[PDB]
Amino acid sequence: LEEAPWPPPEGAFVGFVLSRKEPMWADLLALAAARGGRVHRAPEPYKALRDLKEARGLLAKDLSVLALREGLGLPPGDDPMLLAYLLDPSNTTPEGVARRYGGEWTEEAGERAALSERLFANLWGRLEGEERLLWLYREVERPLSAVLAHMEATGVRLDVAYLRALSLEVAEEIARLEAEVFRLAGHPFNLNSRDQLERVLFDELGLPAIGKTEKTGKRSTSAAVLEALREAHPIVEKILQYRELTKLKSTYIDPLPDLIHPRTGRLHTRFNQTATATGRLSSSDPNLQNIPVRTPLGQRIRRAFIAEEGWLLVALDYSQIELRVLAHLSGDENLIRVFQEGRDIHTETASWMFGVPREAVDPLMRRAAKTINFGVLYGMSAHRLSQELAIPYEEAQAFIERYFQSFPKVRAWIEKTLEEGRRRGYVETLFGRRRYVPDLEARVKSVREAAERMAFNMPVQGTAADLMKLAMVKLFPRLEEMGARMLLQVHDELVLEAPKERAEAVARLAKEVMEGVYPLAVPLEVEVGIGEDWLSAKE
DNA sequence: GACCACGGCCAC
DNA sequence: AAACGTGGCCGTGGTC
Ligand SMILES: Nc1nc2c(ncn2[C@H]2C[C@H](O)[C@@H](COP(=O)(O)NP(=O)(O)OP(=O)(O)O)O2)c(=O)[nH]1
Ligand SMILES: [Mn+2]
Ligand SMILES: [Mn+2]
Repeated sequence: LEEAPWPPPEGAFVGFVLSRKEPMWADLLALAAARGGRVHRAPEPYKALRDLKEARGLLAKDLSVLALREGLGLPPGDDPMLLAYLLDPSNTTPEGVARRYGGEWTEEAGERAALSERLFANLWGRLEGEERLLWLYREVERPLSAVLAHMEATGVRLDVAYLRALSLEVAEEIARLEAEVFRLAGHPFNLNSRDQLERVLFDELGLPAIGKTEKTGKRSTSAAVLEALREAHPIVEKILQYRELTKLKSTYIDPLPDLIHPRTGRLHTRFNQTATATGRLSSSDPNLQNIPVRTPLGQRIRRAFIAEEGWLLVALDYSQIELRVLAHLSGDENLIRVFQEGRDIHTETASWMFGVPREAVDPLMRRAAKTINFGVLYGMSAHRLSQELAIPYEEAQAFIERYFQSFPKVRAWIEKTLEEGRRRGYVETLFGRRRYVPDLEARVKSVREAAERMAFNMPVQGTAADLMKLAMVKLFPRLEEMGARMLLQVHDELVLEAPKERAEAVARLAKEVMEGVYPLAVPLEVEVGIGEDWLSAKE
C-alpha cells in the first residue's frame, strides 16, 4: 500500500500489535490503519488512539478493550473474524482466517491493517446472499462485541485477603491428605504425577485397572476409574480428596489473587467471541466460566467474587435452557406441555435417582440429575448410564427408553437434523448459525457416531447461545441507563453489578429482558438473585 | 525461557 | 473408561 500520514480517514481498517495477548495487560506497541489503498502508521500509538472513532478490523474488541482501559470510548465495529466465524465456526484464529481467505497474519500493525481491509472485502463478499448469517452479524455478533469490550474493561471485584487465607487452610489439609496417602502406599512419591500414581495403585498395590488412556494406553487414574475403586481400597478415597483440593488451589485459589489489575482494582477475564463450534462464548486469562460452585470448598471460592462497596451483584440464569430449546426445536407436544405446566425435569430426575421428594433435592442432586438428563439426551450409552447411576444395564437401558418414549418428536427431530446435516454438510441453529459436520458420512462407525452426537447437539446448545447473546445485546443499553454494569456471562447466566438502591429494579428488568428475548413455543424462565457475593446471588 | 502433548478436571 | 456435548487451565514430562 501507499504509506500515508496519520491520521487515517473515517472508516479505515485498523491494525495493532500488543506486547501480550491480554488487552487489559498489554502495552500497545504499534497502531496502523488502511483505507483506499493507503496505509497509515501511527508515530506514537497511545496518542494516535484518540484519533479513531471506532475500532474496525481484525480483533477489534481487543483494541477497544485497551482503549477503554485508557479512558477512551472507542467501540469495536466490523471485524473480519466475526464474518469468518459465522461462515464457519472453525474459523477461530487470525492465522487460519488469513491462510484461508487470502492473506498472512504477521506481527506488524500496518500489514494487519492492510490484511483487515482485504479480508473484510472478501468475507463480506462471501456473505452476500447469506441473509440469515448477515442478520446474525448485524443484530448479534457485531453489537455484542461492544458489550463484551465493556465487560472485559469493567472486571469483577475479588476478596483477595479472603482467598489468601483460604490458600493456607487448604494447604494444611492437602499436607494431611498427602501424609495419609504416603502412609498407605508405604513410601512417598509425587501424587501429582499420574505415571507414578499408576505404578503405586496398579503395580505396587494390587488394584485392578478399570480403563486405559486414549493416546498412550496407560492405565487410567481418572476420577471415574477411582470412583470404581472407591471401596476397593481406602487410599483411593484420600486420592480423590487430594485431587479436589490441589485442583481448586492450583487453578483458582492461588492464581486469581495475583491477577488483580493495578489501575482498576478488579479481575479482568477475556470473552472470546470466535472460539467455539456451537456459537457459545468462551472465557480465558483467567477463565471465569468455570469458577467452582459444586463442592463446599468450591462454594467458598465463589464467595470471593463480590460487589464493589455500595453495590450488589445480580445473578440471572435461564431455567432448563436447552430442554426448553429442545421443546421449541422439535415441536414435541409432550415436552412443550412440561414447560407450560411449569414442571422441572432436573429435580424430577433427581427425585427419581435419589429416591427422595422434590422438597429434598439439594443442589448436588440437581447437578447430578442434569448430567443424566443431558447425558441421556445427547447419546449416552446404557453401559455408562449403568455405571453413573450405579444400576443394572437392563434398568439403565429402560431409563433411556422411557426418556425418549416421553418425547417421541425428539428422535424424529434428531434424525431430521442428521439427514439435513448429511445433505447440506452442516447443521444450524434457530437463527441460522451453522456448524459444518463433514464426518456424518464417515465409513468408520465410531467416527460417524461421534460426528452425529456433535451434529445434533449444536442446534440445541447453539440456539441457547444465540438467545443469550441477543439478550445481552438488548439488555446492555437498559443497564447503562440505570447506572448498572454487566460483568460476566456463563453461557446461560449473567452476573450484573448494580447500585444498592437500584438492584431490585435492575434485577426485575434484566429478568424480563432475558425471558422475553425471543418468544418460543415454551416460556423462557429466569432465576434471579441478589447478594454481596456471587454465591449468595445465585440462591 | 518458549513451546507442546497428555491426562486430568473445573464449569455450562 | 465408556456411543453425552461445549469450553480452558492445571502439573507432568518433554523438546529446542
Ligand atoms: N451436554 C451437556 N450439556 C450440559 C451439561 N451441563 C450443562 N449443559 C448445558 C445444558 C443446560 O441447559 C445449559 C445450562 O446449564 P445449567 O444453567 O447449569 N443448567 P439448566 O439451565 O439446564 O438448569 P437450571 O438452570 O434450572 O439449573 O448447559 C452437561 O453435563 N452435558
Ligand atoms: Mn440454567
Ligand atoms: Mn447456567
